[PDB]
Amino acid sequence: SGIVKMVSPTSKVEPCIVSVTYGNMTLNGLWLDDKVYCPRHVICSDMTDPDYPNLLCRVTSSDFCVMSGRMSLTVMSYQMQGCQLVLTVTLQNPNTPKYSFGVVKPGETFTVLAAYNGRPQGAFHVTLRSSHTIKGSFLCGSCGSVGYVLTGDSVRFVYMHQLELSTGCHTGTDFSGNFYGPYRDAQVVQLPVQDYTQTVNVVAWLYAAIFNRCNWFVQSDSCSLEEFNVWAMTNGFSSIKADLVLDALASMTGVTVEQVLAAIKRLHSGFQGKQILGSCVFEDELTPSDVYQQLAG
Amino acid sequence: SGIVKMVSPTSKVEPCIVSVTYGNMTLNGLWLDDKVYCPRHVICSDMTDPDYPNLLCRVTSSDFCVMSGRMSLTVMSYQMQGCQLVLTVTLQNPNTPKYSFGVVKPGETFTVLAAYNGRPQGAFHVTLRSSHTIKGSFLCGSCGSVGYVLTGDSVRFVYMHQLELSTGCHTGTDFSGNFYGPYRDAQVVQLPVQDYTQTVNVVAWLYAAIFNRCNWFVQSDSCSLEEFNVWAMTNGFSSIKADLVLDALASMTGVTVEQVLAAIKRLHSGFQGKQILGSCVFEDELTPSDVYQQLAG
Amino acid sequence: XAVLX
Amino acid sequence: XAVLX
Repeated sequence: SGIVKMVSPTSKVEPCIVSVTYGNMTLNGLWLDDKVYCPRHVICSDMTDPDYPNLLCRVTSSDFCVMSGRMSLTVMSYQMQGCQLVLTVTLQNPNTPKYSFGVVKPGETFTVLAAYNGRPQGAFHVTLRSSHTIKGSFLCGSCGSVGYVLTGDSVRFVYMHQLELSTGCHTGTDFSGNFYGPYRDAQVVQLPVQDYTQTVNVVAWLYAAIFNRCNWFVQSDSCSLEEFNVWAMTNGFSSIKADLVLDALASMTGVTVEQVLAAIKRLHSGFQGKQILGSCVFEDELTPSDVYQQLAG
Repeated sequence: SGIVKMVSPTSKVEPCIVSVTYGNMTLNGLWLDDKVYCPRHVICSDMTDPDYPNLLCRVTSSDFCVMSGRMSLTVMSYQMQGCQLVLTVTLQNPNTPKYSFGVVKPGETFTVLAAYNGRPQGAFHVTLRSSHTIKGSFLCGSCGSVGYVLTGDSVRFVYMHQLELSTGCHTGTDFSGNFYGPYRDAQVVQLPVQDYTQTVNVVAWLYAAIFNRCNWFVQSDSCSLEEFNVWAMTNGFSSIKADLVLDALASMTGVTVEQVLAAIKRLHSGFQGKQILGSCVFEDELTPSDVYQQLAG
Repeated sequence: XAVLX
Repeated sequence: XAVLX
């Protein structure tokens, strides 16, 4: 049946993408109801480490250029919240979906809708690392691209891109303005913290392999959950908790979670020429629910 | 700045997805203008190798229940074209985007909008192999899911899922009703033909690596394109033709196409434990245009 | 052997 | 050193 990195449909997020421009700088925003969320560094031009409290008082609402496609919105008021600006506009967005705000935890996934000049160009699958970073694809002009999850018919916005720590390593803010991890909206040295292999995802990826007729790593030995965590702290692996989806996967497959955990520690020492779903390394970018919907739905 | 497999935004395709029900079998369809395209396998029920010209005689329009969302659509007449049915419905689809019908060639990528019961569930990036297959993720109910390409504001529909040849290997029909590759909508054994690693995509992926720190594989030796094709016959690689986008990528990075081809041959025999964008194997699932738009846009 | 989806 | 996007 095959397994891929899937993304959520973008049809209810796309009509909310807008372009915010103050001074010389343009980035992307999210237009929900009568509000427009965007990163606060749209008012800097000061480079390096800005002084956002004092820079905000020269700011006047009429120097923001908000563009939904080719319609222009006007700013009544604004508000600095954390490291984002919440702009109030004249018009309620007529394509607002039922939406909430959330915070993803390490291991969990979401869809990033990459935008430039307030125009969506594509979407991709991302996993929050234990560094509180994501491995995305962003260039200049991409700040303000939102990360969201579809919870059926509603959108739970969770991410707003702002920063690139290292090559291929990105982070941003939730929609309360707070950065994921100990980072801030300044061009200061910010090396990411220690990262770990997301074990629950690697377990779910291996159950996916068993569903796809790839079970040569399954054996008789088992490793407990609490005995795995002891081993994980010293070999680059995250903690694992009980998971209903992992139990569902474990029943459908006929092999226990404890057998997969024991298979992981054996395969940490190399795959020995052979491949798991055409891979040489552990795949930890698919949560149990991501693996569950590509095996049952 | 990171390299991922991206997907086209789905806002123009989602409003076109319908469910088609005959007997009790339900699959998906595509609604454009007053036509609805869906696999002819919807009129079978009797397993194995159906007699489609014989089954058509008993089928009448009143036994199709096409629904867009909760709205019911009335079928006037129908027409079997190749391995698809073109159903003519009463209603002119009000959300029909500007569209065209195309045919993907091996190595070119597109986006599959996976649907169940006429309801979109997710989308993913896929690449047409030399075997005229794709590495997708489908289950029961997924036939009729469309694959498309975004071209400005236009949608070029190219794919209609129909068949799973083996574990993780799929194929289907263009919108003229013809299968990709020498396959057919029958439950007989059709294991895919020989596949090759898409060279043009591997070249583009290495240019992405060069633009993203990783350029250790670049050396002064060079292998011409036509000298590569004679080597590619016997090392599992496809033939390569000159390419502006590769020329543009070559001009940006300062590395000729012939240097990348020579680097491909040396790395066909081991990555030496080193990694290219965190990978230990070639990536042939990103076209030159996919790579260029994630390097510039 | 091929599965019709 | 981190780049503001």
